[PDB]
Amino acid sequence: QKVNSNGLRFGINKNWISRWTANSHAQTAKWLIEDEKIRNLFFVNYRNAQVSNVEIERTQATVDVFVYAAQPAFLIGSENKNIQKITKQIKQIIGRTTNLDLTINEIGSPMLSARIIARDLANAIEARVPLRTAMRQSLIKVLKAGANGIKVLVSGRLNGAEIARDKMYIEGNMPLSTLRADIDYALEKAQTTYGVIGVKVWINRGMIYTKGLNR
Amino acid sequence: VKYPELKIKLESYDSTLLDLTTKKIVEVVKGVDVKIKGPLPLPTKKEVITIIRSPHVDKASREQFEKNRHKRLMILVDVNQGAIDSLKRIKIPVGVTLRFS
Amino acid sequence: AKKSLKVKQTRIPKFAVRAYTRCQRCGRARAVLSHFGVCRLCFRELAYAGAIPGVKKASW
Amino acid sequence: RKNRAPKRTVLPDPVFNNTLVTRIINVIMEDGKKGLAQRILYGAFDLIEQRTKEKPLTVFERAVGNVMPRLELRVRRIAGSNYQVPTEVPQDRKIALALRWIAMFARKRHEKTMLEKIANEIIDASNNTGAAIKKKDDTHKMAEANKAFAHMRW
Amino acid sequence: LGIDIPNQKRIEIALTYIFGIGLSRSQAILKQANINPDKRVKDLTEEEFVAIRNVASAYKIEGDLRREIALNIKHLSEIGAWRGLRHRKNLPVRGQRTRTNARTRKGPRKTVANKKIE
Amino acid sequence: QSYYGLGRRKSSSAKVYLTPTQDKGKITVNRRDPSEYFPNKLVIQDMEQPLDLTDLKKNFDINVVVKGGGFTGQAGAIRLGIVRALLQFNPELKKILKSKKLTTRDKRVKERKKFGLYGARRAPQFTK
Amino acid sequence: RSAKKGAFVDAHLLKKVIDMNKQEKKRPIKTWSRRSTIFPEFVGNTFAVHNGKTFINVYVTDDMVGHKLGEFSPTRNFKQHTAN
RNA sequence: UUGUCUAGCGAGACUGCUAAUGCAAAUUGGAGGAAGGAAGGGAUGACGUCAAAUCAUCAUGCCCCUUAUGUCUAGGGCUGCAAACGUGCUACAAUGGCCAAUACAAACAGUCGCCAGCUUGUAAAAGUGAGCAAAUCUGUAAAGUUGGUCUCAGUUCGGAUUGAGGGCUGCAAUUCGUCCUCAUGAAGUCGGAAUCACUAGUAAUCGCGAAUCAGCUAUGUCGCGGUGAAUACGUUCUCG
RNA sequence: GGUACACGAAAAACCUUACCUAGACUUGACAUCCUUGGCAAAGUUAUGGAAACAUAAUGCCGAGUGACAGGU
Ligand SMILES: [Zn+2]
Repeated sequence: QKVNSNGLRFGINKNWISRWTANSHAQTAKWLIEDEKIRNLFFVNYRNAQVSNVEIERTQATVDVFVYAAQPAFLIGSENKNIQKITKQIKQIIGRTTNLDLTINEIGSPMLSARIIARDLANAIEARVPLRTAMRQSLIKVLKAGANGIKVLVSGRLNGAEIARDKMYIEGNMPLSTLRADIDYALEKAQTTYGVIGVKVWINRGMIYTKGLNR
Repeated sequence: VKYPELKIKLESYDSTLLDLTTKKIVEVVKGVDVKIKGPLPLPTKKEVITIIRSPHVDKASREQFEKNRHKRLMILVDVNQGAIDSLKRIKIPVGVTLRFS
Repeated sequence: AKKSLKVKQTRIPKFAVRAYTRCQRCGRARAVLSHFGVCRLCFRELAYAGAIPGVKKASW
Repeated sequence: RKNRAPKRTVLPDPVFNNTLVTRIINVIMEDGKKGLAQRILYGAFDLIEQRTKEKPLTVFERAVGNVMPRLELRVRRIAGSNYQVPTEVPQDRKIALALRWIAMFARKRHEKTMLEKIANEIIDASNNTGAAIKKKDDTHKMAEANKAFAHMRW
Repeated sequence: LGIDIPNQKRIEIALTYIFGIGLSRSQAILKQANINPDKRVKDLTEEEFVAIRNVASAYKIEGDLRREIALNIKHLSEIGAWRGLRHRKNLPVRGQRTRTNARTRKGPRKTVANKKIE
Repeated sequence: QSYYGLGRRKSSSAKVYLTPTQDKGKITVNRRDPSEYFPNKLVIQDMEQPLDLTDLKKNFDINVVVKGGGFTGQAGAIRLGIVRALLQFNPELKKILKSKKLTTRDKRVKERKKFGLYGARRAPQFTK
Repeated sequence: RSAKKGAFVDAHLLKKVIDMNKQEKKRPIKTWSRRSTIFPEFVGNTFAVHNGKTFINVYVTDDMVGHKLGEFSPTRNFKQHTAN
């Protein structure tokens, strides 16, 4: 019954993910539903790309979809066979009059980004791997990545009925209630053959003191 | 000249992001152009939205957001067409939108 | 009766009154906000995801 | 359970110079409207000035003094058919109860206009009639009749 | 046709008592006949009573309102009409909710024991 | 020798002025008699009740321009403006003006209507 | 009242009623429009107005005009309340 | 008869100093100050209980249907009615009703909209028509003050219900839109057992704005401002 | 029951609407894959109908095919 940690500290310590503006209540809904199709399309199509987040840059028929991933080779493909396909797919799903010129950039220390960690947990769970060993291994790798404590809790069918047997782990100072904490959050819906598995990962990346405002 | 009283008014949804842009503009125009009176704060036209939390009745526990919109105001006494030629390169970010005259 | 209702809205109605509002991401046609073309709960979860550019939390 | 709470300070009325007049003007208040209750009370004072020629302050002080109750009955139940225990009442609460009784028995009578009805109430209270002196004497009679309970009580 | 106009009150209200003349058209008659408002019914000159009666005869007869309303109801009922069917059984007509409220026409009350809850 | 002041009671800002004049003080609010501007009650004396504890209208012109508020909030705003003006007039008035607690900007302002509450403090009702 | 060209007809029943009036007035005609108002020309014939389930016959009379044609057709049956 | 004003940055408030008593946290008082001892308010809600609510926001395992439990359209219904409960509005009145004159707000919103002014209209509104992409133009504030009338009655209180005539949106107003004018004027005279909210700009009260929306007896919800109280001795009883 | 009852519903005359009656349709109003292609697709006008609709012309889109689409 607690608020999402990503939305609580949004706009006061973390910049907006889709920075743009347009005419009042006329077609901002159209852009809001169209650009989001890119955001969901990446996370659905390219599981192994390990994309962390994407930033949307729209102003008067121009779009710049910034991408952050650990393995850009899958997005690029072999001799640029996949970048043209992905950019033409984005064009077909966004329109024809807007220049796109996307970029693909590396992420520093990926193992401390909640999104890809949750994606790996979902992949491990859907791969019939026992939950405890995979979760412990991911915890160990993220802690060794050089971050603060982790809070992973997973619900769903834990290889059987009586789903209300969720498992949670905490291994360090994770002050969710502190706005000045710079806490990153993400969620993934692991889809096992028996039901739906929900994985939530909270990652602390050090305090954000003296940052003034959104970076 | 040939373009007196260039009243450029700009608004956005953030304060620091707009303050940086207006400082950059007032500094870049501070060359050949002269008599640029400082930025004029505006009431920050604001709108508040209230959304109930749960998908079910729960009507007694509702949260609410608030889409802020800041606003400043620049006015130029003389265009000094070299000044506007230099001004073509201000390259404002996406958050700040300008309404010219 | 959800996909048919979703596709019906896009189709132009034979009278202007027959047209109604509905969000683009989900087929709910109730509590939609015309200012965003999105239902109350979607808008909540999208703002939590930060998709809307102007979002904060309240102090008023 | 809680702890003791502070009490605010009332400003003197800056025409007639009396705090008890302010307590009247706040206890007769309804709808939160000073410009109406003030007219009511000052018209009543003018009526006091006109008939039975006498300074309104003297009549006010006489009526208030005659109305203040000596004892107060506070309910303390032990079993079924609860018995009462008389208790001593502070002077601030004394004037509070006196002015409450004056106002509440004023706003229930004949002589339709509020002006004349409250003026008659205060005149009768000054003259010790059965308007509010009767109720004060009745609740006083309820005291010291159960005084056996009052002596041994908490 | 002068039916019990009370005394010790103004003429403007004295004309509001006959069946069919309310506050507004009584004032219209008052301004038409040049009768002065603020005259109590007593001490009123006859000279202008005939003027009031003439201008009232120009209006609808006060006793004729009941007959006209009854005739209109009979006209609406004799033809097969849902409103006539609605109006016949003493149930509200203009569409007010009848689930729990609207008891100003249905009668004072008739209570019946509800479902025997277990 | 004009003197300034400022009061902001109940979201109503009041600009006051003082000047010694041969008259009794020439009370004036918005270029019109306060006897008609404000409702003639104790409130028109609540503005000079600071002057009660000092030289009441010895020789002090009153020129005040106000914005916002109702009428009692205006009275408090102009009262605080006047007291600020007199403490500017003589720093020795600190002792007796603060004694009555006439300055200090009582800052009692309406609350925010919380969700589920009719008037920011009251719940609709309770039933079982 | 629409207050301007208020008397309204569904514009697809006028042709039928005119044709029937000019064609010996064949007694039964089937309409499903309750929105139409009856003109002074409507008098003479009958209609099978749709109450929702069946077709109930109604005979217009110059006794009435302007009552909503559908007002002649009741839609909900009686309460006839059960005791409990 | 100008430094209010809105918005960026900063200062200020931190038991900072003093007196008392305590090892020490710390409590009380006082000086100064705008605020003094978490300065008023909000967001911020742990492990878990109620197998609490939601397959009808969405996603989803399984089961089931598929030339039908799928799809379109016309008409009806969610608005019924012998009844009961809950939440609110109106009231039961001279602390008022009606009429005239008249002064003081914040916030929010608007180029299919806000609609100024003018003409017509008993009014709802219609026609003309500038101004505004908005600190500029528009959304007459009402309670409040004064004057006149009413004189305690089922009334110049209360307006329900009902009949007629108009105006608006909409293809379309009967099922089932609301607004205005005329017509009558239900019940009610402070309400049984028993209960409800509230510790200051709060309760009460008077208006204003917004969402959804072509329009909607929303008297609802979310906000804004004006007037503006009474009390708290105390834990014996009562609830958690 | 506290934690339902001016609640989901921040707008039920048509649509909304998930129900009933009736009129109609069957790889379907909308979607992927296969083959085979490029001239249509939204709207308009009479005509029968109440309207979906079947006709006639005006002004990314077809045809066949099964897993299926679809279920408030
Ligand atoms: Zn949605």
